[PDB]
Amino acid sequence: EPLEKNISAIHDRDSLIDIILKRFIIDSMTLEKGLLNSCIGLDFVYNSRFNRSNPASWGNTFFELFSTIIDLLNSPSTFLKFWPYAESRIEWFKMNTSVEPVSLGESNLISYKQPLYEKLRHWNDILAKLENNDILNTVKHYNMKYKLENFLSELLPINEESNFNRSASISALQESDNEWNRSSSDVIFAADYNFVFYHLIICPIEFAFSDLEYKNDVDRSLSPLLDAILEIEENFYSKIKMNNRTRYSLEEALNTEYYANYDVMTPKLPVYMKHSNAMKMDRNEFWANLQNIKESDDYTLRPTIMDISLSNTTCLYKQLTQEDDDYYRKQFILQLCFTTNLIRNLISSDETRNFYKSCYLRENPLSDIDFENLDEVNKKRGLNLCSYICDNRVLKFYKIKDPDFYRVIRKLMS
Amino acid sequence: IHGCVIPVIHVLKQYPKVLYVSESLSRYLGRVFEYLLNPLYTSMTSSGESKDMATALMI
Amino acid sequence: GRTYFESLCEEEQSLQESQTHLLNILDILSVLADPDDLLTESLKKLPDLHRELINSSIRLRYDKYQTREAQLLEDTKTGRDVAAGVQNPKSISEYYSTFEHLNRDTLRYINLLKRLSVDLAKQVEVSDPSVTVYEMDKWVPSEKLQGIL
Amino acid sequence: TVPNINDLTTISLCKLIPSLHEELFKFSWISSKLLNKEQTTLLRHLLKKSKYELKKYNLLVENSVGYGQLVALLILAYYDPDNFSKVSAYLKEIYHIMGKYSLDSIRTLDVILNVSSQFITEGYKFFIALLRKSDSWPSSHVANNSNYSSLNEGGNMIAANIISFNLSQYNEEVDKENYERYMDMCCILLKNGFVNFYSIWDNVKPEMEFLQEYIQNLETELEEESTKGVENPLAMA
Amino acid sequence: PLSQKQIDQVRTKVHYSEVDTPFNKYLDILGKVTKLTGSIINGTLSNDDSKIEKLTEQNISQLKESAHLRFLDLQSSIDTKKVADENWETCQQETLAKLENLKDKLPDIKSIHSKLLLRIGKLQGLYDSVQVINREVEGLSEGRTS
Repeated sequence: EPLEKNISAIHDRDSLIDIILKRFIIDSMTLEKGLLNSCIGLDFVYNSRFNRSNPASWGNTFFELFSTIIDLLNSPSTFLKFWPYAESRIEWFKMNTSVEPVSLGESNLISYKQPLYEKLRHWNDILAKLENNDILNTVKHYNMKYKLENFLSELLPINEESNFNRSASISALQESDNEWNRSSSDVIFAADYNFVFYHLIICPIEFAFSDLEYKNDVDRSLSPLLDAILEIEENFYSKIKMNNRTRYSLEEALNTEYYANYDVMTPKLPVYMKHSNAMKMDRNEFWANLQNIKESDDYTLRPTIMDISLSNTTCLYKQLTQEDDDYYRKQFILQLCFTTNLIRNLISSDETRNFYKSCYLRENPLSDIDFENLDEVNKKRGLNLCSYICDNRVLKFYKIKDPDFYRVIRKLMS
Repeated sequence: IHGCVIPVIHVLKQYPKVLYVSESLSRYLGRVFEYLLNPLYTSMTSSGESKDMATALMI
Repeated sequence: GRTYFESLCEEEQSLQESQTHLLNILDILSVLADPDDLLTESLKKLPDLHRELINSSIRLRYDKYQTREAQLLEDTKTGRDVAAGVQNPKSISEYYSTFEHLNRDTLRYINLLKRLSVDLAKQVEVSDPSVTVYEMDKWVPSEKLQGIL
Repeated sequence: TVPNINDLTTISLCKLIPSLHEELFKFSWISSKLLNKEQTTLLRHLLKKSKYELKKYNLLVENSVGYGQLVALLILAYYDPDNFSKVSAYLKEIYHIMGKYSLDSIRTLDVILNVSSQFITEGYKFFIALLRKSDSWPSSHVANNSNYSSLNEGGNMIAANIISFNLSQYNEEVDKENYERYMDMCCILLKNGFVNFYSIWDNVKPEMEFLQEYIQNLETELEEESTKGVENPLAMA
Repeated sequence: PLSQKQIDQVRTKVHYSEVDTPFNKYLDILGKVTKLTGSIINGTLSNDDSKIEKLTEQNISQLKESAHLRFLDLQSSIDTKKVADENWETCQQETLAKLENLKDKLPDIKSIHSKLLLRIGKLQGLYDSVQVINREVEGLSEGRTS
């Protein structure tokens, strides 16, 4: 429209469009209408690339606008309402400066290049701030952080220097009920589980380089725990096998030449349910009711479906020793197996030890862990406790009963 | 085996010698071809009228 | 400069004074470099304006550091600290515990369907003489018994 | 820094005063004072780690609790009689979890693939429905795999990377017994358009050159043993 | 070997690296004029032999355009970030309010919890019945005894 200050506005052309578009986005954003205008402008700046004086300069422009609008969104509700756009036009982000599309699967963005030099820093700021809440986090917040981490991880290639962490063992893994509802056999069980969890699974490195008092301490704490848990799992599979064996013996003695196959034991839905229709409709009505309870804006402050809540002792006891809900024990066994795998490789390989020593040193040249002092009295106790829990008991147990969890843990460890 | 014939056709169109590596490729290709041809084969040389004799002895 | 928002407002006010001074300096510069007397008065007005621009700028950088410090001080406050004053913990604990019971009961119910289910004997008798081989999985219970179940 | 006139005299004067020495590190140009080569190396590393790293945990032992939950949940999905009508609830659960403890996308796709291939026989229906509704499914460039002109266009190249990787590990003893199920899961995925074929073919272990060499060896050995022939020893020696 | 003091000194510089491009640009515009105007008061002048900008009034207009642009960009940059601070604060207060009043939501959760227990009750019951019918069929099969 203006086209009147042709000589005057000749000085800086591209910058003028940039600033006026920025002001447009800002004044419209401050909805279902502002989002529409913003998206249309954000597409316009892509489509008007060829006409620009410096065609490459569109990159640092486009991203720029994007950041601004990411800032102006009111609440994570609006952010989740807006994200499907940015997930639609990813392939436009991947070309930093080239005006021709890239082959699907190749990205030309780098952590320290002109486009991302500030944007990655800023989005990491936002991710850190969202992580820092940790108490007042609605499920909307976790969904938003996930969308963001997945977007950024898909932008940069797998190989870039900032797309795989360099050996940072995550602290803050607690599953407690966020300092809410936080408080015989129950109390000692809770104390023992807390102690072993903290000292062994929170930091496998420390519990790998100890003074031979620490190792024996966690061992004398751990042993009875595993004893009780495995006794319970034995009761569980005993109930299953008793049911199946009685049914098979009856169905065999009730027919002419059946001769049932005692080997297979995979679960199957009972006959009087696999062919009914009233019961299926009722169960579907109930699942729909519960699901509608869950995904409602009134109840967005719940815990995940598998948290263990080390804090409330009695709830922990009710969770682990039940004989009908065995998933919690599977989580515990999986945790032990992972950590023991790492400790064994650390102790025995004497090659990853160098890498972890280097990583610990570079971030902090002052440390206290030996990293060299493995005389043999220690090494022995550690590599013995590992091969004891990880192999002598767990695999030997789930090699006869449930030969599918077996393959699962073996595949995951390898 | 899983009934996706076009990738392997396009590969063996280029490197036929691959068939020397193992025998099982020929057997599996024959399996898919035989399933392809069976219903045409039954329509002629009529064995459908004679299909009603594959039953087991009662105990 | 107590809050991140208030410090940003002070910075904006410091930006405006610098802008007016800069624009006036530029116009005097144009008059001086324009293709005497008017040029002589301008050549003095320019030092008069100089005793102003540096002082105003000074302030802008000072406030930039001020704002950076406040932002970092605010970002140190974690979520736990803010929720120290919630008036009623009780209801919060009751509500959270309830969710834990509901999760554990759901796993038992789902486990207790296909995985721990117990079923019928499967005695088999077939009326049609044609059936010479029986699948043994298509066996179902009689319609009268099915209604009761 | 603000005044018009300056020189290295400011550098020296700042080097002299030790009281505000840390304030200078905070805000001004203090690349000079922190001159110990060890210090500047530590600085480069700490910056590149604390500012531009993604802060996510992509090895199983790094965020144990996290992966624990996920994989346990996955087992649940295959032991659920009504699992087929609750796909969306499972996807929302997995996103909630991956959000809470900052799991990676690559490693979590791998964890899904492994414990899925463990049940693939009689789970494939629910498995494919699950992947079909998750956002790790290439929706605007879906591969075809049934048209000669498109055997190499489209797909989800990250899944292609992870799969072409896991298909080349047959050295340990534990994977030699699961290679079958894993190959079957990939063969299922490789016809519903999840990944294009050539993106898998070009990247599995035996390179085309070593294959051609083995082929020439087999050809020569076969032709010789055919034309010349070999005497089968009955009572020889 | 680096002492505890030196390590803390590098850590503080890392904890503060800021890269605000809008800002650095406006300060650079202020400088490109302060060095020229300050030079003219000195009377050094000269035709841009040094990097002090050029007196030729043909790029004075180019400076005028840049002054209007960089300033306007910085003004928008800060206006945006303060809006973000106002929004995130409001959202955090909102979640705290939902935390204060949750007693209105205990009843529906209690209801689903109880409803699910009744469903488990009936399924456990039906399983007892299948065990009773199987036992009676067993008795019947093994010989005659009624």
